[PDB]
Amino acid sequence: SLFKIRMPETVAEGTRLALRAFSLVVAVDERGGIGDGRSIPWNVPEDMKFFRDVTTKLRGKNVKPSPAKRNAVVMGRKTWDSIPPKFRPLPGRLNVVLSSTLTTQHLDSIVAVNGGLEQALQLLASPNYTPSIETVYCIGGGSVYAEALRPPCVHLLQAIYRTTIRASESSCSVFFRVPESGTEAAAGIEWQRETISEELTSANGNETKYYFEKLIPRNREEEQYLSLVDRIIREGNVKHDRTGVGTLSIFGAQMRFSLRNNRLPLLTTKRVFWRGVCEELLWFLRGETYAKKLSDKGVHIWDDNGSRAFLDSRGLTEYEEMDLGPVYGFQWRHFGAAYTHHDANYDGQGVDQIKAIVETLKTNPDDRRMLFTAWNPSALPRMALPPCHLLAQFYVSNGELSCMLYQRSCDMGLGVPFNIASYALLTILIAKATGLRPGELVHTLGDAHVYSNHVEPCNEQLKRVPRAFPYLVFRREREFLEDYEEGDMEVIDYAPYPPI
Amino acid sequence: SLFKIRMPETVAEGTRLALRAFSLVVAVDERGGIGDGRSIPWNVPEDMKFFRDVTTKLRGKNVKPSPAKRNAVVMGRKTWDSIPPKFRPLPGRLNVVLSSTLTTQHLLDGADSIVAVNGGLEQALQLLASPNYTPSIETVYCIGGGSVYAEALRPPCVHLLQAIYRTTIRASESSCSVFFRVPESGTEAAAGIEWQRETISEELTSANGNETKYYFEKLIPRNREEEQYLSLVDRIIREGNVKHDRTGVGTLSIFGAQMRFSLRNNRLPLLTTKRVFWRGVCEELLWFLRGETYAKKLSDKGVHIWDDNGSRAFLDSRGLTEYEEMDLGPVYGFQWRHFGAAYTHHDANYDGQGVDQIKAIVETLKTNPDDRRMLFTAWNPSALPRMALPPCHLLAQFYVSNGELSCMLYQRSCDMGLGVPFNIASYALLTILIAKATGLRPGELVHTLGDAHVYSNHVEPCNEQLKRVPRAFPYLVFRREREFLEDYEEGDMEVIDYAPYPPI
Ligand SMILES: NC(=O)c1ccc[n+]([C@@H]2O[C@H](COP(=O)([O-])OP(=O)(O)OC[C@H]3O[C@@H](n4cnc5c(N)ncnc54)[C@H](OP(=O)(O)O)[C@@H]3O)[C@@H](O)[C@H]2O)c1
Ligand SMILES: NC(=O)c1ccc[n+]([C@@H]2O[C@H](COP(=O)([O-])OP(=O)(O)OC[C@H]3O[C@@H](n4cnc5c(N)ncnc54)[C@H](OP(=O)(O)O)[C@@H]3O)[C@@H](O)[C@H]2O)c1
Ligand SMILES: CCOC(=O)CCCOc1cc(NCc2ccc3nc(N)nc(N)c3c2)ccc1OC
Ligand SMILES: CCOC(=O)CCCOc1cc(NCc2ccc3nc(N)nc(N)c3c2)ccc1OC
Repeated sequence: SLFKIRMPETVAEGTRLALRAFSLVVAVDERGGIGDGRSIPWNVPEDMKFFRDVTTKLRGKNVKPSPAKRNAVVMGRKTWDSIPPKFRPLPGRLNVVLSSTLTTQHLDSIVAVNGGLEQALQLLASPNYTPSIETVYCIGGGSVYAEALRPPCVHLLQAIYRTTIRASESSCSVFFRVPESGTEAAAGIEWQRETISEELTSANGNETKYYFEKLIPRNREEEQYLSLVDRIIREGNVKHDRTGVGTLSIFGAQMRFSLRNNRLPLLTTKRVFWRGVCEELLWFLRGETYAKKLSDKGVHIWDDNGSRAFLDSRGLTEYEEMDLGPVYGFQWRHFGAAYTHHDANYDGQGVDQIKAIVETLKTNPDDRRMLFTAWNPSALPRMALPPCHLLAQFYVSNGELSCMLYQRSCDMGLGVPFNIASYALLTILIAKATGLRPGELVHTLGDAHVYSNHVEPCNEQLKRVPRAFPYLVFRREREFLEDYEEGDMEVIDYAPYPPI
Repeated sequence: SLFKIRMPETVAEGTRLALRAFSLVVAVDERGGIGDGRSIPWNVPEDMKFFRDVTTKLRGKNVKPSPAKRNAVVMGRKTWDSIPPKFRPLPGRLNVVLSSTLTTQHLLDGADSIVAVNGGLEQALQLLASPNYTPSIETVYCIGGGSVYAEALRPPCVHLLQAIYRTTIRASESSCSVFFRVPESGTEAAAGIEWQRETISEELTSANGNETKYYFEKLIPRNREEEQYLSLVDRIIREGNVKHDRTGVGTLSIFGAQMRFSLRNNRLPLLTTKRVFWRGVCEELLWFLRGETYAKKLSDKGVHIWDDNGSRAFLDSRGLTEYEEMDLGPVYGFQWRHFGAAYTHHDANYDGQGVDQIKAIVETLKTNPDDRRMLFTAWNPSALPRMALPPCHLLAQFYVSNGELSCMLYQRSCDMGLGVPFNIASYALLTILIAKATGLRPGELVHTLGDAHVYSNHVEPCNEQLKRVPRAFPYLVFRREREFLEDYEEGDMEVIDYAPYPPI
């Protein structure tokens, strides 16, 4: 259509292919030895059990692994050779073998990959594997672990499950060490001990001592969110909202989130309603104002503010139910245009801020005026609500598009994580529209608050260790920005905590 | 005046200076001793000279102390007694003497250069805060005895202590029974203040017949707020991206930053490491507040900051060929007071046209301080092409807690060298004025920066500025008030105790 924004013919320079996140499972001795090059020297049945259990089990309670939903184990060919023929393939799991020589048919529970772990992580990110494969485990061996600890794979590592066997084995010629936080080899990742078992003794007849630990990469960006929540609780002033409900509040804060390689800052310590986020954002981008378009895909976030009662209380007696007035996206695409009803034609009316930004980004990336706003004092009384996230500015450095969001009023529990996700998506889409790579989201908060009745619940959430952020993958592209659908994209490896 | 904003009855109450700021001068031995209870038990003429000079001299070049402009020295009665009658009062300075028994008239029996205060340093600073002594007194110096120094180091006085000039005499006097010690960082005695050395002299020898070694130090309370600014400039120079603006001038740039400045108790965040043009700041903000668009109104007052953006050539270069010279279009203030109104020329009548954002905010601040919609903006996409320049400081949000007004500024494009310090001062003033208009006290300024940048040529200058240790901020007082916000003049307010570094 004539007033839509045409997408580029080609992807931005540098854009990666999709990659699954994975966990690493390993057994080491005290000097970091894992094997002689053909086998594992020690015999510790308890580690065998642990390795089987962790790689087999799914996040769901007592769920049985099936072709429909299972885990995948990724292994080097030599590790496949070390498994005695009668125990292979490893039951309940998709066995992924890395080999330049061997093929799948030299043997659907097995698949060969001509390439390293990166290629395996690419394969499992295919639409053929993403619905059925819940977690990917790097189970070895040495050359796979080495690759796993190396960019690009190392940034996709969710967790390391390391068993330490208290044995001295001079036959070990292959090694594995988790680089300590702050060290050069750590490559900017801060490894943390999440759990450690008590020191246990094997019933192998040698009384071999062993223990387990789970290591995770520190999610600094979510810690930044939790520190703010914690600060508000500890130091915020008591305030009351429009319905007289108590909040704890601070004024003026700022957070940052990397969107690089389509990383998606969906918070892990509380599940964020991504589908609603995505549907709403696309609805903004299209310049929509009819909330029924959202209620019909089961996104009910605007129901309360679109009701006959609420619109009437806002003086908006002429609007149909769910007609919100010239809100958000309308101002984005038609700033200043007169509003009558949602179903009217607004093509070429008001200022199309999104259109202008997309054109300036392509020709003059150093420009300092690439901002869009929904804060239109003239049109505020005509809106169901004044805009919360009201302003955004774009910035370009190193072929990466960054965005700053300004938000006047910020509910830390629900609004904030939702809006971080919205603008992450927006920045990713605008990057795609302009031939740029996604860069950084900066979030500026005005009145940042927690509900006084959510204090105890938030305190419980603050004890949770943040997990890694998921990634966003586009399964198909569109000719126009406005034609993107929620179904066009997939959030991969989002593993948030269950409800409080 | 129907369209103006009426000031409440409490207009002066929340910005009246409670205590005047002061510096401290002291001579100590190496055990922190200052005297034996009656006198100073050493004889160092070079300290006497320094003491005289630092307490007498005014900030300018060759400005002679006069009743209209001089320093004050504040002393305890015992210190006044220790001065030989021939030498008192200390010439060229207002002599403030603390005493429960001695009156102003009874002191003259031992122009108007002596005052007795019935009370301590707090009482003296209270008196010196009044219009009779502020701003005619340039710097207050505490010089008095141990009891006066002790009161200087504890709240409420200590938070107003701008500088400590300490002379150390290298002797150890058993005789000393009164002491003075500067508290170190993080200690309880320091009351959250972090004393820092600005200067230390080389060790010198006194011509007193005893070869007494001595030295001078000037200590200043760490200004963390100005250090936010300096760290940011340093970060930009170190790791900012190279960019070029519309003219093609080179820039070093980072994206997305935030700073905080306290406006409590008359504090004014005018940067000290480089002098800010306060008079310009003040004239322009008032000009903004009035919804003004004719830059000649600033020109006529010697404020030339808009001259180059209002010339015939520049307006033509933005396609604004129908504007009279200095007519900037619907810029800044016009949007604050008349958002969305159609613009023709500067001299037309805009009363009641568009949205008066400032007035709406003032009304909401008085009735519902909890409101989260208290914002104004100059970012009007439909009017941007009509403006000489689109606004860089483009949006502000107000917030209220504990009767204190805070403001958040959003700035899309920030020139760190000139624009940023100017805009901090601007929005500090705005928050102060809005607080006065709404019966609130000034709280905090929060400054959000988009494209924060330093010019590639300005790099070396900035680097020299970066090694300066920021001094304490000055204060803003009102000489008088007005019936209407729009009626405030630059001569109505006075920046006091502003001691910025020299240029270079
Ligand atoms: N303790 C533990 O936790 C643990 C776990 C697993 C294994 N292990 C031990 O690890 C030792 C063997 O490991 P190690 O690295 O020699 O062998 P490995 O990692 O098991 O396997 C290496 C083989 O995998 C394939 N491969 C790896 N990277 C590839 C790439 N980039 N492209 C194509 N193919 C690739 C190649 O097969 P082709 O030669 O066919 O091309 C390569 O020869 C054994 O002692 C085993 O028991 C220990
Ligand atoms: N080395 C230096 O830098 C330096 C400088 C100055 C003085 N000194 C030495 O300091 C020693 C004496 O100082 P010190 O404290 O005893 O004496 P001081 O501070 O000079 O004076 C104390 C007197 O000031 C008045 N005062 C103080 N606080 C008051 C309050 N809250 N309310 C009412 N009146 C108040 C009282 O006078 P009334 O009793 O009349 O009411 C009090 O007796 C001497 O040895 C002097 O030489 C050293
Ligand atoms: C006690 C050691 O003695 C043995 O090696 C068992 C005899 C061979 O039988 C098998 C070998 C393998 N090898 C791969 C392997 C083994 C243990 C691991 N543990 C951790 N923690 N992590 C691993 N990644 C891991 C990987 C896998 C399955 C087998 O049969 C079920
Ligand atoms: C080297 C000492 O020799 C004497 O004692 C001179 C004889 C007394 O004559 C005077 C005494 C005072 N006393 C107050 C005084 C003195 C020095 C100070 N220095 C610093 N750095 N700081 C002070 N606050 C200070 C305060 C003042 C003025 C006098 O006559 C001009």
